[PDB]
Amino acid sequence: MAELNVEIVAVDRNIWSGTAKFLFTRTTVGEIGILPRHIPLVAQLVDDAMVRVEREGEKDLRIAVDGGFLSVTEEGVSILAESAEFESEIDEAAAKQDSESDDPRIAARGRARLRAVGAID
Repeated sequence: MAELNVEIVAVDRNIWSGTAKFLFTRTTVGEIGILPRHIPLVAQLVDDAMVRVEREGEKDLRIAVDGGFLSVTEEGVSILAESAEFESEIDEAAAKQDSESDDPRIAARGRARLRAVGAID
């Protein structure tokens, strides 16, 4: 039971920065879950959006990053994404445009976005 400060930086500006319980992202190593009180580490994303929760089995910050740098630190995790997006940009509208797969990043992120939106199953 502990809160870990997290921050997500975009290409033109910042997305969100505060405190969260844990998050589930994907890097070169694959799916990774950052839990409270954990050693720091760096890893590059795979353009598969970003899923972070500010609480255990409750909060669910819907984020969609594309090819960024993940830096987990106790001082306040940092995620420099090239094209991040808030949960507000997770509506079926965006899920459709991206679903079309009109790009390499949009395609991979498209499937990742749909899943987070509750597409699968």
